[PDB]
Amino acid sequence: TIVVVIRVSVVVLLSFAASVYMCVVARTKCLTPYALTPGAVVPVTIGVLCC
Amino acid sequence: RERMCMKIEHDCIFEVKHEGKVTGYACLVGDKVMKPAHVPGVIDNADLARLSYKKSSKYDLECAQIPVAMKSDASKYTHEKPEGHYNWHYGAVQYTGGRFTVPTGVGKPGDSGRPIFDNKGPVVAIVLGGANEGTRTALSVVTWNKDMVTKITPEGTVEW
Amino acid sequence: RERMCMKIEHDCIFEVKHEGKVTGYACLVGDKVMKPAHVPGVIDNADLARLSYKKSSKYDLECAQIPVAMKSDASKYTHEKPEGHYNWHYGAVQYTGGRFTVPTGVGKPGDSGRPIFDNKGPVVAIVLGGANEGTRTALSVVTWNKDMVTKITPEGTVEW
Repeated sequence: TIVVVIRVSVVVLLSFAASVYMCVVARTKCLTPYALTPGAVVPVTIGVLCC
Repeated sequence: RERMCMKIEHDCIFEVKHEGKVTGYACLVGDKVMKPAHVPGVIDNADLARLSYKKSSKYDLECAQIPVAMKSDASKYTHEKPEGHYNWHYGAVQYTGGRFTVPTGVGKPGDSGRPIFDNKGPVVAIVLGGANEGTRTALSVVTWNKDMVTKITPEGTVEW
Repeated sequence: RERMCMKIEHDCIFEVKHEGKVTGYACLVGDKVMKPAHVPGVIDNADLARLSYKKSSKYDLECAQIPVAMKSDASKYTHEKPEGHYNWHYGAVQYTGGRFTVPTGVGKPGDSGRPIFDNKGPVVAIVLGGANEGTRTALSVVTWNKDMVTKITPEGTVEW
């Protein structure tokens, strides 16, 4: 009973941990060249939590 | 050709240090301070090395934001660039076809961080390293759109 | 009026540093070294920052004793003070009625630690901050009796 319940708990949470892990680095790459210019003309692409 | 340029780098150039030995350079442009992250080291000033930095090795650049004290000491800049003569720390550079040129070997390793200008005053772009040519050299520069930054890197170069 | 004064501060002025940024000043008078403890920071010398300090926030002053090496580099001083002209780093100051004066706004924040003199040579006293006046400013100075130290602080001032 234990031997099932602990393995199902750990296969679920790392995938939760996986899912958040790569979504942010997309938000990083989708954002980051806009950070670099001397000019703050970010377009209306706010679905991605713009600064 | 040098009578307009010379005052500018005295206002706008710091360089990097590592083990009491300069290797690179650093600029201060617009609103954000600039460093080409290729070279290791620390900037040669007391306070602004205490700053936040945002790094992407995809471009090998590095910026931060200038604190409000010496914010009014940076140059002007634009993106409009027709072909023609332009200028830099060791002379005059020609540009066309998306291709920058200057004659042979007047640049060395240990020289990244040199901004380049126009005639009428704003700063334009910033250099990285060199490439062999025969006669008139190839460059390695990162530059700007109306909206975006961009690298161009022609074949057969060496990263200074 | 400046032909006697100028040599003195070159002998007798160190200043304070905090994060590679000067803000205050420091003097060396008689037998005891002086610092107005209002400003944070470290003195800009190697060794004598390793010293004992005695602090009372009642006066906002700070002293220590000079080690014997550069002990013979401090000014002279007295307590005899008739009214008349006196002098400082930005001109000539007038004093009477227990009230020091100089005209408008020739002092800034970030300027505590400026000693003030006589004609015939000894140092007199030491400044803290300013106060609005209309035309000729009010000061904020700590000074000496025959035997005791004393603060005077007129109304409506700002601590520089």
